[PDB]
Amino acid sequence: NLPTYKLVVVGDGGVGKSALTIQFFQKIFVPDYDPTIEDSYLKHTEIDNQWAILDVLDTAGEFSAMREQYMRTGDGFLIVYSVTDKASFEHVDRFHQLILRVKDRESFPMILVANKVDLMHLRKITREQGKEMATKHNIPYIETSAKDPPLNVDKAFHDLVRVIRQQ
Ligand SMILES: Nc1nc2c(ncn2[C@@H]2O[C@H](COP(=O)(O)OP(=O)(O)O)[C@@H](O)[C@H]2O)c(=O)[nH]1
Ligand SMILES: [Mg+2]
Repeated sequence: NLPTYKLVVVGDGGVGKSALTIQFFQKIFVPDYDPTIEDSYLKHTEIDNQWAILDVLDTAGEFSAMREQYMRTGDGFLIVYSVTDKASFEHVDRFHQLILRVKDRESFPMILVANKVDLMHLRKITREQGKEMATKHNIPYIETSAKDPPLNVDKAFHDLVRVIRQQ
C-alpha cells in the first residue's frame, strides 16, 4: 500500500499555481489557464525511488468546501508567489499564518516557491528577499518557472514530499 500525500497549492491569483500544477501532472504548459477553477489532481509519483500517490488541490477563488477540507487534512503546502508581483510576496506571511491556523500547529511542512523566474527583465522580488522570507519561516525556498521550457517544477513538489517524509 502506497502512501498518499495530500498537498495544497496556495497563493495569490495569477502567480502560476494552475500552470505549475498542470506542468507537474500533465507535463505541458497551458498559458492563460482559466483563473476560476479550483480542482484537484491525482497521480502516481516516484520521489527518491519511492512511489506515492499525490493528491494536489490547485486553489482558486471566498469560501469553498473542497478548499476547506484540503487545508485541514493536507500534509504539505506550496506557498507560491510571482517574482513579478510584489503583492504576491507581501501575502506570503498571510498564507503562512492561515496554514498554521487551519492545522493548529507551530510548524507544518511547506516550501516557498518563487515562480516566473524566466521573466528576469520584469523581476521585482529578489532572491535575497525570498531567501530571507524562507529563513524567517524556517521553510525551504525554490525558484520555479512553468513556462516552456520548465524549471524546477518536479523539484518543488518533490522537496515538499521530502519534508513530509523527514518528519
Ligand atoms: N513567464 C511565465 N508566465 C507564467 C508562469 N506561470 C504562469 N504564467 C502566466 O501567468 C498567468 C497566470 O497563471 P496561472 O497559472 O493562471 O496562475 P494562477 O491563477 O495562480 O493559477 C497565465 O497567463 C500564465 O501564462 C511562468 O512560470 N512563467
Ligand atoms: Mg489557476
